[PDB]
Amino acid sequence: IDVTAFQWNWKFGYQKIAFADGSFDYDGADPERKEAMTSRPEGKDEHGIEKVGPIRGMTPEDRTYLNFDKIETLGTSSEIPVLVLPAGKRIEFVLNSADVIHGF
Amino acid sequence: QSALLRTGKQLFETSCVSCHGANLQGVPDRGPSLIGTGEAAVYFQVSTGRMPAMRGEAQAPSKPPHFDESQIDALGAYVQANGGGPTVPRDDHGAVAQESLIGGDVARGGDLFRLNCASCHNFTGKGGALSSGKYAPDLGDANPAQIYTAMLTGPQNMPKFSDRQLTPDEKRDIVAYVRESAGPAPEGMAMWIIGMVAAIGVAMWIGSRA
Ligand SMILES: CC(C)=CCC/C(C)=C/CC/C(C)=C/CC/C(C)=C/CC/C(C)=C\CC/C(C)=C/CC/C(C)=C/CC/C(C)=C/CC/C(C)=C/CC1=C(C)C(=O)c2ccccc2C1=O
Ligand code: HEC
Ligand code: HEC
Repeated sequence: IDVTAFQWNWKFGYQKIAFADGSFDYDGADPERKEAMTSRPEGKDEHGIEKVGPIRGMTPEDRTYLNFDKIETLGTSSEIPVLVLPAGKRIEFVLNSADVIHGF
Repeated sequence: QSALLRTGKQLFETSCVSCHGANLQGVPDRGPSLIGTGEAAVYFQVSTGRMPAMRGEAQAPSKPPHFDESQIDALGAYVQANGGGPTVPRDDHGAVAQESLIGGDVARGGDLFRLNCASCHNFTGKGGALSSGKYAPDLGDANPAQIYTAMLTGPQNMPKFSDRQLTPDEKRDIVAYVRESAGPAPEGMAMWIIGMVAAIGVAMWIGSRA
């Protein structure tokens, strides 16, 4: 379960399912992950700066760490999210946050 | 409508066949193909803030629109008849809907905003800065149709949200958040410090305490 925790609600992605007994040939969505590499050829200056980006060549607002999935159980302010899990199985949670540190 | 496609071709032939040649086919390294972009994407540029800039640039200014509302519709119907794609939300009369696109939820109209789109912008709706020479604009100017069309026809470096990704309902709610959200004093103090402390300290220097 891809547990994204954004500002004041949750989203569960179901990144992958593979039952040991044998079932659920399911996977997540590799697309939708768009970086924010500000690798413009030139900035405000005339030449030379060729700024790549603040940190590791990327701007702080990147959200490449956030992983997305096909089945998203987004929680609205008026609809509490309900992550449904199979009983008896090993459930991994891949935790991430969109905006701010918080807890799960 | 026959007239809307006809007018669209005449206005298209005189503005963007330089970057989208002939029937909405993109000019390589000047502009993209306009096949599949549809009326709402055309709504998101000439009707919305980001009218395309003739000088090539990472981002464009929401420069003043170069086409009027009937013209924006004629230009749009040309690219929806040529291409086939998203259409701008319209009211019962047939005008581009703005008030109808105001979502009932602002609480969830907001929660949607923070997970989806708040980050490139501001929680306030103020701009954010982005990729190469790319910024996320302040969404204060945008009317509600503008708001729905940035999401349905993802502009440039702005993630595209399909009606399936964000439902027509939520897009209205999103509009509701990103719209509901949208001498003597220094001179006298400068005297009383700089000038008057200077004068008084000078007097204390010249004069004598006693
Ligand atoms: C004031 C007084 C001695 C009255 C005597 C009692 C009496 C007869 C009262 C009857 C009249 C009544 C009804 C009075 C009540 C209110 C009143 C005073 C009304 C009249 C106002 C008037 C015409 C004259 C008052 C002028 C006066 C004595 C002001 C204080 C001056 C002094 C001792 C200043 C301290 C010296 C000094 C180093 C000053 C510079 C340091 C700083 C920053 C001081 C604070 C400061 C000041 C003092 C500013 O004036 C000022 C103005 C604009 C922006 C900022 C400031 C500011 O930060
Ligand atoms: C250089 C001059 C230039 C002119 C004039 C111009 N465009 Fe563009 N257009 C561009 C460039 C460059 C982009 C890429 C930026 C973007 O994707 O938003 C673009 C983007 C678009 C898009 C969004 C494509 C997408 O899906 O991302 C549409 C729709 C569009 N133009 C239509 C028009 C219409 C309609 C007119 C005029 C009546 C017009 N353009 C005038 C260059 C131009
Ligand atoms: C990086 C992620 C990103 C997401 C997600 C995103 N935007 Fe944007 N947005 C941008 C960037 C970058 C632009 C500049 C492209 C343009 O304006 O043509 C932009 C363009 C706009 C404009 C252009 C009109 C104006 O005001 O100048 C509006 C309005 C807008 N976005 C609002 C939204 C709303 C409302 C959502 C979702 C409910 C959203 N955006 C989703 C980054 C994003």
